[PDB]
Amino acid sequence: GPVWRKHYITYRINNYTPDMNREDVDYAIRKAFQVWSNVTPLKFSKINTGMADILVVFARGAHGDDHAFDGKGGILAHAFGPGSGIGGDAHFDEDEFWTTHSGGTNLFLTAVHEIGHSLGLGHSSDPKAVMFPTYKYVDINTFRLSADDIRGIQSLYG
Ligand SMILES: O=NC(=O)CNS(=O)(=O)c1ccccc1
Ligand SMILES: [Ca+2]
Ligand SMILES: [Ca+2]
Ligand SMILES: [Ca+2]
Ligand SMILES: [Zn+2]
Ligand SMILES: [Zn+2]
Repeated sequence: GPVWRKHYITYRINNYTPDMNREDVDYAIRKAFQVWSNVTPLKFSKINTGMADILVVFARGAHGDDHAFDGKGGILAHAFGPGSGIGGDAHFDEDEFWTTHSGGTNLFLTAVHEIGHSLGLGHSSDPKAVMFPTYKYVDINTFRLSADDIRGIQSLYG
């Protein structure tokens, strides 16, 4: 399947959810990228203008792609595998309530999973994997990838 064929990857935050402090959105997304750069040769840079490899978007309902969102609950986010254009992009449902903690839906934890997709990972059948298709809050301060996640990503990079 598609992978990025270069080590320096850019991302851009298209718009910010009103659910969170701006700096907290920046940090959650940065930390989520760091999870993957920790176990690959990839380096991620936030850019403020221009065309990024990975565009991070908050949107609700129909938002121009073919994966319309569904209101509060259900689908929380979706992302596209590596490629030109929309490839790599990660979309977060604004009808969720995004947070830094265990309330609402945790942006960091959701973003770790979405960026996994942005890098070319699919879903895991292992409930312990961040790439498992079901969202479940785990303590974000001690968060770690499962062996399955690490095997998955290192089958694609490094
Ligand atoms: O990547 N998106 C999905 O897998 C769709 N399911 S979900 O939005 O409920 C979701 C999102 C993120 C992590 C687990 C599950
Ligand atoms: Ca939803
Ligand atoms: Ca893109
Ligand atoms: Ca919201
Ligand atoms: Zn979308
Ligand atoms: Zn997913």
